[PDB]
Amino acid sequence: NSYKMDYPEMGLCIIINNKDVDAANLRETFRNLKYEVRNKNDLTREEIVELMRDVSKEDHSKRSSFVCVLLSHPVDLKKITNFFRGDRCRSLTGKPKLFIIQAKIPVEADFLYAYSTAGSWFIQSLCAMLKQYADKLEFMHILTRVNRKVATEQIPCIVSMLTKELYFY
Amino acid sequence: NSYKMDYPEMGLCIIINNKNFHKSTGMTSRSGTDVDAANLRETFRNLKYEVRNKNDLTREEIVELMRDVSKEDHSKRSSFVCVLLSHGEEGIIFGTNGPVDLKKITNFFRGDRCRSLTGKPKLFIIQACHKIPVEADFLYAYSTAPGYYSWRNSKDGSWFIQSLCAMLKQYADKLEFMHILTRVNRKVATEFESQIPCIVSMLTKELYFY
Amino acid sequence: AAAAGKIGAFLRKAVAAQSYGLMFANGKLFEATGDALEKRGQYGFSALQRLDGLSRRNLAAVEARLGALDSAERGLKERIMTGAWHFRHQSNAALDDGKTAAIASNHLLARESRSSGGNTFAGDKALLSNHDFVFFGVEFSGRGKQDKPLNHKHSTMDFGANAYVVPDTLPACRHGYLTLTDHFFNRVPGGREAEHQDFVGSFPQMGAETGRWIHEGKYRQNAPIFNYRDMKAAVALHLIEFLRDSKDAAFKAYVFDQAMQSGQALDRVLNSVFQAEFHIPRLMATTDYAKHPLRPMLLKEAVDSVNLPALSGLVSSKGDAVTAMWHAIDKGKDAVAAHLLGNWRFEAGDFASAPPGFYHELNYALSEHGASVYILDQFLSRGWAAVNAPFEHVNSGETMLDNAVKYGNREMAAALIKHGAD
Amino acid sequence: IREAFRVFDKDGNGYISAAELRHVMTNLGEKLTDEEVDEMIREADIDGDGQVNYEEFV
Ligand SMILES: NC(=O)c1ccc[n+]([C@@H]2O[C@H](COP(=O)([O-])OP(=O)(O)OC[C@H]3O[C@@H](n4cnc5c(N)ncnc54)[C@H](O)[C@@H]3O)[C@@H](O)[C@H]2O)c1
Repeated sequence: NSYKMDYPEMGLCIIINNKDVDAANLRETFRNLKYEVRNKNDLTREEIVELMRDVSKEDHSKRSSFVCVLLSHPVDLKKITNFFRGDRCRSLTGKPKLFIIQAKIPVEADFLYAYSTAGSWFIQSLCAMLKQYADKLEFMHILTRVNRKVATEQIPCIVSMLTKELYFY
Repeated sequence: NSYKMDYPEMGLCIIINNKNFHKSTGMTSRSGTDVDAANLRETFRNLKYEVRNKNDLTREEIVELMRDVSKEDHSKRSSFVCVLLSHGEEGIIFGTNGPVDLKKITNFFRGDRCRSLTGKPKLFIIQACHKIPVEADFLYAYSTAPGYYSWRNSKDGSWFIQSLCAMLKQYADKLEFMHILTRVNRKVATEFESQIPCIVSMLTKELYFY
Repeated sequence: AAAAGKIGAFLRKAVAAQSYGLMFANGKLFEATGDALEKRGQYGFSALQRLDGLSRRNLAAVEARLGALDSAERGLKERIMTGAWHFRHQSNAALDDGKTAAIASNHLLARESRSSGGNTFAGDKALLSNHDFVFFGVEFSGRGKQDKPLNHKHSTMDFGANAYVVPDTLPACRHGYLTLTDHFFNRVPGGREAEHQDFVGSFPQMGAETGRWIHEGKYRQNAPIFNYRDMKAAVALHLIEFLRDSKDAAFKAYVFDQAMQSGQALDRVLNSVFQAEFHIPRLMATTDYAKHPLRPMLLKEAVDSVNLPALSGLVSSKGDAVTAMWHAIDKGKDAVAAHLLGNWRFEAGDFASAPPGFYHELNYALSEHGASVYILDQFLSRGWAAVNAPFEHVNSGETMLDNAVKYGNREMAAALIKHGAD
Repeated sequence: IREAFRVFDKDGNGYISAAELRHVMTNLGEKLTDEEVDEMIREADIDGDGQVNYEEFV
C-alpha cells in the first residue's frame, strides 16, 4: 500500500537556499514534520556537489525519507541524483526521495521532482496546504491543491515515480 | 474539488496502434500488439468512453485526425483520453512514415485553442519502445525502454498496457486515478523486473471515474 | 561397388559446404568479427575448413583460461566425452513418409513450394543467415532412442508436439555444429524459468549464476560454435569452468556422484547449466529415428504448420470448420482453405462475426498485411464478402481497396477492382 | 585429391560421366534415401556435369 513512515528518526531536509522569507517559511513547516533541517546559505555557481554526496555517505538506514529543496535562481540534477540511485546508495532503498525545486529529468526508482516556475506563489501555497491538510491527504493531493491555487491565482509540474503512496503521519 | 464528470456522457477514447512499419525507416515488426488494443478498447469502452481504434496511421494522418477530433464538440462530454502504441525511441512517437513530435498533437487541445475542452481532463497514455508541453489539466504517462529479452516464445502483450488494463477494471471505481498509476508502477517494478513508467501530472483537481 | 562410398561421402561434403558459405558470406557478426567470406554462387571447401579453424580457437580460448586440471574431474571430462547423445527436433509438421524422415531447412523448404510455418524471423536471416540449417536439441542421457525424451522444451519455446529423436551416430551429423545456447539469443535461462524446477529448486544460489550468463561476452553476441569433433569436449570443459567459478554443495554433491548414474542425474545437470543446440546442414534424411507423441496437437498449429492429415482428424463438425477457416484467413494459409472448401459447405451467414480470440472483422482480415489473395478471391466470387462494405470497428470509414493501396499490394488491388467495384 | 578424381569408374566418357547414373549408383550400392539423393544430384547439375570441371570445388 503506502510507504512505511515510522522509522526511529526522520531523514534529512537539506534546504539549499540561493541568491528569503520562503526559506524561513520552509524551515518552520518542515520542522513541524519532525525532520532534520540543514539550511545552507548562498553558494557559488558550481556550489557544493559534495554537500549531498557526503549525505549519501552516512547510514540513512535509521532515516525514513529524504528531501532536498533546491531553491535557486549551472549544475544539473543528473550529476546530483546519481548519488541516490539506490545501488551506490543502498541505504536509501525503497524509500521516498523528494526534490522540491523552484527556479532533463532522470527516470529512477523512487523520486519526485516538483519543478515549478522561474515569498513566491509556489512556496506560500506549498507550505499552507501542508500546514492544513497533512493529516488525511497523501503527498499527491497536497501537491494537487497547490497546483490548483498557483494557476488560478506558470504552473507546477509534478513528476513522480513512487511505487507506493506517501503519508506524513 | 473534483472535475464533476456528471455530464450526459464521458468524452472519447482514441487508440493509435502502429505495428507494421515502412521498411525505409528500418523498424522491427513489433508483433504481439493487437491484443493490447483489444484490451484497451474493451477496458475504456467499459466505463463510458466511445473508443475509436485506428491501426497503422501515417506521419500526417495522426496529426490530421487529432485536428479533427479537437474541433468537433465536447460541451456534453466529461473527459478525453488518447492512447499511443508505436515504435518510438526518443520522447517522440514514430509514425509509419516519419517521426512525429508529441508537442504538435497537444497544441490543438490547449484551452486557448480548444475552449470546448477547458477545465476538463486530457489524458495521454504513451507506450514507446521528455519534451513535455506544460498546460493545466493535462496528464502524460510514458512507458519506454521495454526489452526484458523474451526468447523465441514471443511476448504476448506488453507489461505496461496489461498492468494498466488489469488494475483499472476493478480499482477505477473507488480508488482515484493517481492512486492507480502508482500501482501500475509497482506491479511493473516488483513482479516483472526480476524501465519504469513516469507520471507527469498537471491536473488541478482529482479524477474519479464514478 | 565399394568405390561408391567415396562419391557418397564426397557429395555429402559438397552439399554441406553451401549451407556454411551462406552464413560466412552473409550475416553481420562474421563481417564485423573478421569471420566473413566473399559472396559467391558456387562455394568450395574453403567454407568447410573455416568452421574447423573457428571451432579450434573457440576450444583453445576456453582451454587456456583453465590450468592443467586435476584427477577429481577426470570422472567428468572423460565421462561426458565418452557418452551417447541423441538429438530431438520437436516439430508439428508431417515428417514420417511411412518410414523415413525428410526434415528440411528453411532455405530449401522456401526454395520451392513449401509447407512452412517455422520460427524464423527477419534479422536471423540478416544478422546470422543460418536459415539453411536443421536445428536440434541435445540429450546427454545416452539411453535408447525408443524410451522417451525427458526434456520437452528448449530455452523457452515448445517448438512442437512431436519429438523426432535421432542417434548422434548418423552420417549426416558429421558436418553440423554445436552452440551452448541459442545462436541468436545468447542467454541461458536461469533457475526461475528453467524447466525441471524439482531439480534446480532443490539446489539454490547457483540459479543466479546460471540466470542469464551470456557466452563470449566480447561482442555480446559472438556465440561460440564447435565442430562435431569438439562438441563433446566443450560441453564438459565449459562445465568445469562454470563449476570452478561457482560456490555450492551441488558443486560436489551431484556433479561428481552422478558420474555413476549418467541418466536423470546427468541430463538435468547439462540441460540446466547450458542450453545445447545442434545445426545439421540443409537436409537430414534417415530411416533410423523415433517419433514420440509428447502432447496432443491443438487445432491452431495444425493450421500454421500445415498438416492436413492431422487437421482432417481434428475437425468433427462445421463449428470447427469455420474456426479452422478463420485461422486460415489469417496467416495466409492458401492450402488449408482449399482443403476445407472441398469437405464442408459454408454460407455467408457463418462469417458474420469474429469468433472469440479474433480481433478483426471479416473484411479487415481478408485485406490485412500478410493475408492471402487466394482466399480473398474465393470469398468475393462466392457470395460471402461485400467488396464495398466499409469497416465499422477498426480504422472505420475505409474499404478493402484502402488496405491494399496502403500496404502496397498490387496483386490484391487488382483482385479487388476485378471481383468487385471499389 | 586424385583418388576422388579417379574413383568415378562408372563414367564411360570424360565430360559425360553422370547423366543420371549417379542417381543409380548411390541408391544401389548403399542405403541412401531418395529424398536426399535427388538434392545431392541437384548440385553439380549442368546437364552433363563434367568431372574435371567439378574438381575446381576444392
Ligand atoms: N526445432 C528445434 O528443436 C530447435 C532447436 C533449437 C533451436 N531452435 C531455434 O528456433 C528456431 C526454430 O527453428 P525451427 O526448427 O522451428 O525451423 P525453421 O524456422 O527454420 O522452419 C522449419 C519449419 O519447417 C518444418 N518442416 C521441416 N521439414 C518439413 C517438411 N518436409 N514438410 C513440412 N514442414 C517441414 C519444420 O518442422 C519447421 O517447422 C530456429 O531458427 C532456431 O533458431 C529450434
